[PDB]
Amino acid sequence: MEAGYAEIAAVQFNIAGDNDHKRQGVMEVTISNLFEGTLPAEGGIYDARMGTTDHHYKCITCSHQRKQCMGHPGILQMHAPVLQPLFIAEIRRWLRVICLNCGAPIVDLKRYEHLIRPKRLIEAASSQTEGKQCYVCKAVHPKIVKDSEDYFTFWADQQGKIDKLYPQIIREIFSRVTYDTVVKLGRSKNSHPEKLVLKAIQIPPISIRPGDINNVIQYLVRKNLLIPKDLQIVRGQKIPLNIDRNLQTIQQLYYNFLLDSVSTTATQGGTAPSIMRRLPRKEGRIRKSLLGSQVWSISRSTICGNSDLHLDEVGYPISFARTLQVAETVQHYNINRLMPYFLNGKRQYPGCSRVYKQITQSVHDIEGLKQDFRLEVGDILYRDVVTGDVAFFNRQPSLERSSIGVHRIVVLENPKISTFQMNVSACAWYNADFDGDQMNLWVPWSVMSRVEAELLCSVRNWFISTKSSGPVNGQVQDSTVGSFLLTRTNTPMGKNVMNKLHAMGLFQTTQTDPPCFANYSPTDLLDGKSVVSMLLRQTPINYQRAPTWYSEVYAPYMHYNKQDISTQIRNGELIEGVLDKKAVGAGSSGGIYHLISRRYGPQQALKMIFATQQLALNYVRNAGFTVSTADMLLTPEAHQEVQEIINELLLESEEINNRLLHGDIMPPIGLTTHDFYEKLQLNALKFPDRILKPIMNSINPETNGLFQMVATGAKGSNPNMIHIMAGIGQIEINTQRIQPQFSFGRTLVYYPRFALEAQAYGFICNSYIAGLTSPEFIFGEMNGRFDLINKALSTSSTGYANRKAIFGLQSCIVDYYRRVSIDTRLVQQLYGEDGLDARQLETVRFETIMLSDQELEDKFKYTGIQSPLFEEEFSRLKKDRDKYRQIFLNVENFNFSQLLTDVRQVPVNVASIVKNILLSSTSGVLPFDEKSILQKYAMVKTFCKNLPYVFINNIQERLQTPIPVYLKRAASLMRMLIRIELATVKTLNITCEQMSAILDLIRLQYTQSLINYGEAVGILAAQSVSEPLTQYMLDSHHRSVAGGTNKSGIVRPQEIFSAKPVEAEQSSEMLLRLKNPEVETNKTYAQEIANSIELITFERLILQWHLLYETYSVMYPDFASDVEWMTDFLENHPLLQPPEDIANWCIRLELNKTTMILKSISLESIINSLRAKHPNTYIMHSVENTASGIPIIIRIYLRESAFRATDEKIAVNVVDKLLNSTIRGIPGIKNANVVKLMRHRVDAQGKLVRLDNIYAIKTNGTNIFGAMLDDNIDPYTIVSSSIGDTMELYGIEAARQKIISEIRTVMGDKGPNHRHLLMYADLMTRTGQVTSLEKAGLNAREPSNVLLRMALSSPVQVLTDAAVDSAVNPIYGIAAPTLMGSVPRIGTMYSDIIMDEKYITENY
Amino acid sequence: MAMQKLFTYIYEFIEYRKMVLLEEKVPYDKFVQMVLNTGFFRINAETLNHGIVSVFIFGANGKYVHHGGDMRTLLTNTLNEKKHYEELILIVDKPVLSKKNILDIIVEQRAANPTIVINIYPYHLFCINIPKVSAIPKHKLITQEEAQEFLGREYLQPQDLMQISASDPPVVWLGGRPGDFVQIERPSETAMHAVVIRFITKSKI
Amino acid sequence: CLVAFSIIELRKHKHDVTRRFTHVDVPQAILGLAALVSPYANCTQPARVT
Amino acid sequence: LRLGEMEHWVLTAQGAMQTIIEKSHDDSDGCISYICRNCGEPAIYNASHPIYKCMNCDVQADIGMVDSRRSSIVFQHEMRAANVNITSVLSPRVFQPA
Amino acid sequence: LIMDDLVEEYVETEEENLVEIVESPSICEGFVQASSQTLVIIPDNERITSNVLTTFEATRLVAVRAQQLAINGSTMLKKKYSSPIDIAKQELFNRKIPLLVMRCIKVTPEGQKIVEIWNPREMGIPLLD
Amino acid sequence: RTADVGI
Amino acid sequence: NTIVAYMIYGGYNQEDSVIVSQSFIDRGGFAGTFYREEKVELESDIESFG
Amino acid sequence: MSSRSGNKGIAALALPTSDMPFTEDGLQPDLIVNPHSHPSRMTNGQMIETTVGLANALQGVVTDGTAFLPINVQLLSERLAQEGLRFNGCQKMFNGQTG
Ligand SMILES: [Mg+2]
Ligand SMILES: [Zn+2]
Ligand SMILES: [Zn+2]
Ligand SMILES: [Zn+2]
Repeated sequence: MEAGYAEIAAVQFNIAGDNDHKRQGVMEVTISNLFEGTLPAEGGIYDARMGTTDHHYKCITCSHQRKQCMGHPGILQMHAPVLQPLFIAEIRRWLRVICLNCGAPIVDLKRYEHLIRPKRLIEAASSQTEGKQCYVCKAVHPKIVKDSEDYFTFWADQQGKIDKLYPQIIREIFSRVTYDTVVKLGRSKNSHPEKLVLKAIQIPPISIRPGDINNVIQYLVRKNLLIPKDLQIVRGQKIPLNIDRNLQTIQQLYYNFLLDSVSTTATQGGTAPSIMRRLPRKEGRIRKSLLGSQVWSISRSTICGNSDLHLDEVGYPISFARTLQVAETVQHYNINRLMPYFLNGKRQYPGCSRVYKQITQSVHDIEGLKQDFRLEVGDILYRDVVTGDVAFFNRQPSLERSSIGVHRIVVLENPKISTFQMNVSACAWYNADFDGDQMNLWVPWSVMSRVEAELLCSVRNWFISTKSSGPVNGQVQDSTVGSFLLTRTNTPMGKNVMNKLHAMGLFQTTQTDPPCFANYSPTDLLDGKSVVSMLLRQTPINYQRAPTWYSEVYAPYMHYNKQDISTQIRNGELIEGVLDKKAVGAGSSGGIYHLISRRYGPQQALKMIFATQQLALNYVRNAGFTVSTADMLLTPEAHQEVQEIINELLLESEEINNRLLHGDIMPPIGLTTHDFYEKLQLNALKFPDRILKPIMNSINPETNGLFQMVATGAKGSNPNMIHIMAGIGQIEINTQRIQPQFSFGRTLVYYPRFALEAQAYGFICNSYIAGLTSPEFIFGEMNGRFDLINKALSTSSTGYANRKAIFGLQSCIVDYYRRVSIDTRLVQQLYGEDGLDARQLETVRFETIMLSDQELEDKFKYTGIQSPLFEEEFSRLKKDRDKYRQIFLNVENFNFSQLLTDVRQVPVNVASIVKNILLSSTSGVLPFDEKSILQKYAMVKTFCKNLPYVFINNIQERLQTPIPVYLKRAASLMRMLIRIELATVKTLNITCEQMSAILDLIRLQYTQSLINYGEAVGILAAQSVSEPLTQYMLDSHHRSVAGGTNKSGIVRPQEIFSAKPVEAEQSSEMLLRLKNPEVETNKTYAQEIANSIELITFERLILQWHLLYETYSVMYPDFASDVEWMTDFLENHPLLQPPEDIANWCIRLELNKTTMILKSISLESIINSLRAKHPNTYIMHSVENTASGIPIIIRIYLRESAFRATDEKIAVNVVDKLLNSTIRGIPGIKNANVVKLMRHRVDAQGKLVRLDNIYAIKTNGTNIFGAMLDDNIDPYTIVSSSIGDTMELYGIEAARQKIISEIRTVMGDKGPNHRHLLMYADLMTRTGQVTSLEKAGLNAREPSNVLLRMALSSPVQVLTDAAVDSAVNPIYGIAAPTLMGSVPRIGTMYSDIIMDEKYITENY
Repeated sequence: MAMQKLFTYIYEFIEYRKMVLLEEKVPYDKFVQMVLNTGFFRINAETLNHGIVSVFIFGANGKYVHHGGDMRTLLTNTLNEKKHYEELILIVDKPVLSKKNILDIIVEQRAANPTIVINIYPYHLFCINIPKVSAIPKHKLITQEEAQEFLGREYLQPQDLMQISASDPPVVWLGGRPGDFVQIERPSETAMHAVVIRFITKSKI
Repeated sequence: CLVAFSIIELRKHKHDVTRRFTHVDVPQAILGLAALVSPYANCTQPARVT
Repeated sequence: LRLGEMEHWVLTAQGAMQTIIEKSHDDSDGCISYICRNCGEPAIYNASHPIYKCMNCDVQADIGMVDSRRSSIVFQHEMRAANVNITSVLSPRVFQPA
Repeated sequence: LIMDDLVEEYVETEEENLVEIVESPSICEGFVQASSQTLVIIPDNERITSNVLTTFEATRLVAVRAQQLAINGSTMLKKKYSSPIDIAKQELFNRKIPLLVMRCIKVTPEGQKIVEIWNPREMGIPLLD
Repeated sequence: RTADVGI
Repeated sequence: NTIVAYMIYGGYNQEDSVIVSQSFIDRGGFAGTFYREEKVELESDIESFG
Repeated sequence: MSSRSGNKGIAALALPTSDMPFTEDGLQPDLIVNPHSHPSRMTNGQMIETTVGLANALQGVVTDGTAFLPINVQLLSERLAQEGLRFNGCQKMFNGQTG
């Protein structure tokens, strides 16, 4: 007895033979009766020994009730054998490789004794082996035919002799196979073919067939009762007519019981949901019951705003608080507190509903406990939810790490409130809005869950984004506008001041301790900056940034106050500037709340957000804010100005049209006239910058609510205002105008065919306030429908990609070395290459990067002591700068537009620590002290040397044990930052004890920033990269959809994640640098090279071609006039006479003169690119003098050297080969433009200068080899968007860097942290090959993780292959433990807890 | 321009492998004449371990890459001489790596001489200085003792490490063999460079 | 058919021999009953009309 | 009310557990599974009615108590119904050197 | 005759591409039990894991201690708190928690569970209060 | 009503 | 035809929220009757209403 | 709740009569709609409808506002002035809670 605690460590999959069924069966099904009255009939399929599903009886086998009984399998002894439905393909493979007479293998086992085990049998069965002679019994192997009428019948074809392979005969055949043959064919000894035939099937436990799937079982039992029990079928017995039909229907019944309505690739044959149909798809067993679950003790409601709630609070209706209960166990310390809940009971709130008495080991109703007076120790009380309880708040779809957060409950006692109320600043965590969104709320009742909710999942932990490493929450909408209105210097009423009474009223709802106004007279005037400083003095921070209010596009108009365009906060005091989206807005990196979180913790940041939001809202409570129709109304003069601007745009469009009409539009090389015309029209119809002048002439910026919302960043943008007031402009769909889809050349019924006006192609000349006409409204509806379609399918595409990425990355978990490993196989030597949490990073500028050799000496070379130590320190600084420059200039070289930056994300802002210590210092300008300065230098040097020990522990630091090289590299950036910010020049007014404190603070901050052991960093990366994907979809109508540049939708991300080959890429690009640094400046040379490497083939320049059976030294009549220019060619080319091997076959091609002119293709170029290309040929051209009307004709005469298959067919193949020859360019490059490149180079003074005058070729299509062959391109700086090309030519490391770069390009400016891209790239390249995020990548990376691959997709094939291969599935990661009903061993469960026996004995 | 780049870069491939050149160096024109006439060019190099490395530069239209019997005869004859022959390198065109028959003779010859290393490589592997490519980080082979101490500190097996193919261009230029360890200094945008150790596995072909 | 989207458009091109409409449309005919509920729908973003 | 795939992904990204445990087992179909640890097959254990048995190896039954869910038990029963034998290896017992 | 509740036949198409000899002894077939492990505790001076508790480890320690105080309640704390969560948090903060943290570094094939045992009463606590 | 299915 | 003030009032109408007059609700603004049906059938002759 | 311009709204707060803001002439709203719902959505039809209905109520008329009908926002705003209101529909309002 006493079943001890255990955990499943591995799962073994095997084929279950009839012996296993007999061993595991608790009962034998023998009758067809279902129920004997109110009880199951004994021996039937419902027999209670199989388990109980009804309350009306117990099990018998385990003597448990329905809830505690897991069910037990039975046995049905089949009178005739049946084939295993899941392994029909295995039966077919085994039948074709072993002799059906003696069981010996007909194939040569030595032939396949070099393949891997999972492939030996497949290749053995691939060979024909029909008619092969056995070397043991000299029998002839028949043709194993799979019947096309069903999925299980096999036919033996002996040179036309047809006999049915019955399961009994198959078992006789399979029982003669030795285990030696099984092993030599790559199969496990548990995969002997004798298990593929079942004489005793297993009827599943009733637990999986509750009281249809039992109809099939009943029918199977009934049909099995018909077959005689002594039936003995041998090869060639001629079962007459009815045993045959009965056997076929029994086998079909079993096959439909197991595999009905599921196909699988391993299905051989043709023509009540089954067992295997329950598993797959969203509603299947795995995804619906194992990966997710329905739960109890949970609530859902609509969410609405409540500005009186803190960011970490949620408004809970009281009716829900008396439904969900918290389980508090009564002990000595809580009996007094819990007694009021017990006394209130179910009649008053806060009360309780149930009590679990320990003495009775059962739950007691509160209305039956009226005689208990008090509660006993060990009792469990289920009390109502009260204010201050923690709750899990969740909004679906749950895509971010903050999609589930823990809030403190605020119980709303108003009975008429049924919504989940929350602060509007908390919506950023969930991507929620108050327009109908519903959120799930469940209160943790168990002690462990409550501890975790208040310690691990509180929303204060999600204030900093795991994705972007920046703040998530901030002021939104009314709060941003209110902050601007409160902090602005002047109102339309004069100076922005309030009296003491209204200044006090601003702090009424801040929920903080109010500031002191006793030093203010009732008539004293306080500006908004003063009250903002009063609030922000509690968390003093330093801020200096231009506000969103100041925009350069607005500067020519308006009159910006000089005190409003430079926001400065010094030690919590707002000196100047306004507060808006840049400073207080949500998601504003570097904003005031981000700084507050960095210096005082995210809880302080949330409290400050609430306080400042209350301040702004209380200010607007008096200032007022509104938008009216007149806010969007231009003055008549401004309307005339807008009309004039649009008239100028349409006049430029009409000038382009006039150029087209006169045939003056000449497209460049690479574009057709239609494409060039469309590009010119798109450029001509863009609104100028001066469209804002009429708008701002009609707008009073100090009074305009719409302009104030747009300019302060609260809501809207400049295009919104322009569309509302001036005009929408050109409607662009996928970068192009409206296509003529109504008819041939017609965009709408309202416009004529081949209309040239811009209005016919989507140019909207009217503003929204002016109103749109019917065609303008139709074009706008097309654009809006595009937006709606993209929004709708963004959810689905993001779901697909997110699920694939999660299942590809979920097993990646940080271990105790802070490496990332799948089980035990490494993915990263250190997480994010720095071992840091994404929530603990700060962007910091490195001051030495851009300095020249002289400013570096003038700013960092300390000359106050004549010591070599400071020379060494400056040398160390210079070497750090040089290493940084080299690394991040190399990074520039293998990227398209990744510029070297002065700022880095670091765990510790050293300069801020030094500034804080100096500000708190009770000293200043210390006297010169050589000993102190040298001591501080020594301390800093030792701290830098011992910095990588924060990655190990204090013990190894004390022992000074060797540091691994990768850990030394992990601290390189922090060593650089410390040596810069703690340089001797910068630490002259810092004492030695102050230096010790600074170093201790740096060490503490570095330790606090490390990634936790057991973090599911793969899932974090999957979320952080899948979240920007829906925004990437939302701009799908702003991306090109044409061939060669197809970037619409998820085409590029699916290309990246699926590791699609080069030929499968639709937006391949390459970047080529000229192999001459001094001539990259010439745009003409760059254009020359770009047009030179553009791929031109013979087919591009052919109007038509005709192959002829005529030799030369007769002639198709339609071209008898060709002999004139033919003889002219003979006369003009004396050394090009026809050779004496001229054959009958010859092509005659007409050259397209228009294409030749447009592509600058000369006839001599063709003649030399075909003559010195083709060995067995004789080519002739007409006199190129041809004007319009007479054509250039190229007759290519073949030779029998080519003919050295049907002659005509090989001649046509030769024609195809000749046509595809490369006349000009490099293969695979459809287009090649010239782009201006921004690059950094170190000049002779050691300075890093940003150069804008670099020209490079941005090709369409990739060929790294071809681009590296030409000598006009720098071969060492070829950048191609193709991951496969980079992998094939450069290697797996360059492929990893390319994956990083391409994912970064897809994410865009608002992308995740670099460590998530590193996670994606390192998972995909861990095996030395670029594996995908699809099923194939999982198969390559985790073949043994059968459960994970079943959970991803295709459970039936994965299960079948696992059973056949006898796969052992170790339980690791998340999917495998979850499918086994266990919990993943990560997070809180990554490290186990044991009892400190010594301490417990010595401290009872 | 494949043959020119091959000619200029194969010798720096040999030098980067720290191999002393044998015989002499021929001009470009004589090189392509030999490639067209004999069907291939052979370059002999000597390693520091007194072994011999032979590089065979076959032609795209050469007969040795179109008929399997010719390649079999060449490999059997070259392997029948009296030299240590540490490694045989056969540089062929990219579609030659797809013609299964030639790969079959390569495998048969590799099985025939287990102590002899035979590898077939495409043209693009030696058409550029691979270690000088900007996109390729610095790869370096670490001795088995350093790898063993690194694995012992990390409580790791060689099979737990990230894998790299022996046909990886940096690994080929380094001369790494399967079962060896390569230390890679990769540039990092989070830590400003990083160090990773990868396990060299079986080369593709 | 070449349709003038409104009688205003037809009146504008009354003497335009280069724009010879076969029919004139009433502008509200391009919207359904539910879309016509929205007032000044042409002054609103069309997605909001949806 | 369902806590789906994405909710579990979010909870495990926070590294929570003990809430995945609470919701997915205590507030869901979470049950107790018994495995013989000698053959890996589901064993029969009952404390009230004295039952400590294994339909596989009989005198070798060493039943371990494994936390599970009824959904996973049903899933394994379904796999075994398709003639796929599921064997749970179970974590080995670890002993401190005395 | 018209049936509406169709089952939507399900298809899998991407096939997987995973990459003397006697009947069976009592060793190769069987022995699913897995050999017992011995606990190889790394010496305190050879430990390489952090001397600071992770938030996961500290949270798990507090949760375990509070759950144990739910059924027990004999506490070494000085000040009286009315909830097991607060008691466990103060026990961790006052370095009086009776639990230990075992970090399983590696399980060897030979049957050794190499672990590092860490005392939370000599460790850095990252939790808030 | 699992017994509603008869014999 | 509700009277609507487009303004900021305590931050309670942010992100698609609206502040409603309680008096407007009480007077019958948007008030109405919600109807639910409960159809139950006798399974066979062994069941009856009572 | 929603307007005829597609602006959905969840009732987040119900205020008594005394707590509602009111104009100098005693007009108070049934609903208070955030102005920030306007810019990004560009539901100018709702603003124009409010402006027209302000004059309609004082004139006792029910104007047609069907799409594509000839519309002039400037003329309607001038029409507001002829009813005694401002050029915009903006009025002096008092905070109901504080006066
Ligand atoms: Mg919404
Ligand atoms: Zn049972
Ligand atoms: Zn035989
Ligand atoms: Zn057993």
